[PDB]
Amino acid sequence: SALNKAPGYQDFPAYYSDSAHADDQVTHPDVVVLEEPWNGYRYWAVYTPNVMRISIYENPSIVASSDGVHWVEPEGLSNPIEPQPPSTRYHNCDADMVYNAEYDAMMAYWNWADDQGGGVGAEVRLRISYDGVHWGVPVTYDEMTRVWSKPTSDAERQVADGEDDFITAIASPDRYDMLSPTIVYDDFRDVFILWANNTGDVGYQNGQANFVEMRYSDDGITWGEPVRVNGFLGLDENGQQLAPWHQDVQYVPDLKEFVCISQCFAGRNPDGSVLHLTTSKDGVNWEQVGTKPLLSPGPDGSWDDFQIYRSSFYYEPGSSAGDGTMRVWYSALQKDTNNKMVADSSGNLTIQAKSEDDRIWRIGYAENSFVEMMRVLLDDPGYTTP
Ligand SMILES: [Ca+2]
Ligand SMILES: [Ca+2]
Ligand SMILES: [Mn+2]
Repeated sequence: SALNKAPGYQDFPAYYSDSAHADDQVTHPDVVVLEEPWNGYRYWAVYTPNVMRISIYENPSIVASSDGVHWVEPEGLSNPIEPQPPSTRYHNCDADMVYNAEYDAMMAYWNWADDQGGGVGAEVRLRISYDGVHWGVPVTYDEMTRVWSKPTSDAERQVADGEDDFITAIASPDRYDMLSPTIVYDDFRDVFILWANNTGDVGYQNGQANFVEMRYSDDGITWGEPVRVNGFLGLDENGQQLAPWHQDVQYVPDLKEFVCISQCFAGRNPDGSVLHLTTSKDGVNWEQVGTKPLLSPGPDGSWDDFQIYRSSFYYEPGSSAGDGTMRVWYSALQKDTNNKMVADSSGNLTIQAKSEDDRIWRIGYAENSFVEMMRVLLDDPGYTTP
């Protein structure tokens, strides 16, 4: 296997309570792994609850962990960090979080859409936190200039975290042309980069017309015009072109390159989607690693048997150069679940999926040596990093 899946899945809490849906359904994690604890924890994750049929619960939420497995809500935090929208006309989606070393703060992004045709379109929005508990607009951010001034005291390391206290990073008049924003600070060029998938005003059925665009920003707040990436995905094992759906990017210092796990597909839409790996020296020009999928749906009846969904990763360096560990928090869905018994996070059959649970949404984990993973992807039993 390119990655070894851990049995069961990880317990993320979801705030919603809805009789027609099983509890604690979640998707689209984004994990930050730090060298030293930030507000008590080395691992921080943003994620969204989600269920079939209604998207109103799909609101950025935060947890933290000492091990990347057992997640908790930090004391004093109340999820979600961005409120439930006032009606089903709107929904949130696609959270991604970065640690800003210069400000010692986390920056959590997400996508907000007006789903109504001929509506106002969508935005990528942003909440920042100093303390891990309060997520919003820094008190030293000036909304008139869009400058985040560095705090000069501990008392200036605060935010406003009310319902309206977010920054609009990007706006578009189309609904679905900035899906799954993923952000990295490029410490060579000294610029923030955001990649997103442009599905126009169409979305899930746009299919092979989809393409990834990148944008640049000096601060992570105000962004330039998009340009298309090149070579993002290649051919699968049948020689069929893959299209992007959702993605996560990291710069990996040990490999001297950007690395992306892409949730992608070869047919008309992301049903049955898989993960593929793709790399780049510059963030612009990519090359898929091999033809084989990094991760695929499990066997019929497993919690990940319909599709692999957006996934987040950390390359954990080893004691020698080029010999790290790929740690992957993957979301996925199980098909055909209405009224069916499904697994709990320990892999035991204790959860009754409900009437309107057409599918079940969960977050799990997979891992491998980077070298072993590359050997599988490349069909090269002797691959080692250069
Ligand atoms: Ca990320
Ligand atoms: Ca630098
Ligand atoms: Mn999404």
